[PDB]
Amino acid sequence: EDLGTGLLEALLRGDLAGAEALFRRGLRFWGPEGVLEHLLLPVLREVGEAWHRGEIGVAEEHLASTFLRARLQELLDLAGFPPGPPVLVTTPPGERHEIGAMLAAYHLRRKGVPALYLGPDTPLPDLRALARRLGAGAVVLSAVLSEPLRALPDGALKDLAPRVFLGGQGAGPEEARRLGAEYMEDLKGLAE
Ligand code: B12
Repeated sequence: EDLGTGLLEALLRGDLAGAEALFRRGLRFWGPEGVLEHLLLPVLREVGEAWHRGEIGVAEEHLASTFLRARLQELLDLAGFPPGPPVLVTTPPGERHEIGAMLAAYHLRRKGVPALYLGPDTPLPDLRALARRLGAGAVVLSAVLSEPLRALPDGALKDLAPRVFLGGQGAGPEEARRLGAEYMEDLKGLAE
């Protein structure tokens, strides 16, 4: 069954219980890895398109995204967590597109990297506090809009953790240099 349209429609009409039944069916079909890329991400992108066509209000959108993000954490929670200093993954303050981040987190988790997906738009002061408190080995940011990066002062990301990586269609070597992070175009950041 195309659970995509089903999960989609169940989320657009607020049927959360029903959405969980469809997500669970998708999980049994492709397992975690697949349900993410095949069901979760696509439906999330859909939910986002809908709001970008006025065909959806804010409360409905955030309700859909809250569910999708929760299913993501359950998928991540499924497997153990590898040893090593945690890697915090989020998006820059002001950035609400998180699919890039979700993929980075998942890809890293699939390669044995202890990635902790924090969800999007985390305030620098908090991210820094959390990176320090946990002994995070690295911080990974996904930028889809350039403004959020262009809004930060020089070297704003330098102090976050031992290593800071930036990627996404709104990041580039230039903004990374300016901010104190390492730029990376493809997800093969697995090696670091
Ligand atoms: C979904 C979406 C939303 C959703 C997202 C929800 C969510 N939680 O994710 C929502 C509804 C919330 C949203 C909001 C906005 N967005 Co929007 N929307 C989109 C849409 C449809 C897709 C973006 C997306 O999810 N992209 C996914 C990227 C994330 O994934 P990817 O492609 O696969 O990326 C790859 C690489 O980038 C890389 N990568 C990514 N990250 C990283 C990190 C590292 C370290 C590495 C190595 C690699 C890497 O790997 C990925 C490959 O797998 C586009 C339309 C479009 N044009 O595509 C916009 C778009 C991004 N949204 C857009 C805008 C402007 C907005 C809003 C500000 C709308 C508005 N105009 O008011 C709002 C934000 C609300 C606000 N006031 O703050 C514009 C952006 C303008 C610009 N280019 O500068 C777009 C382009 C729309 C358009 N066509 O005009 N949006």
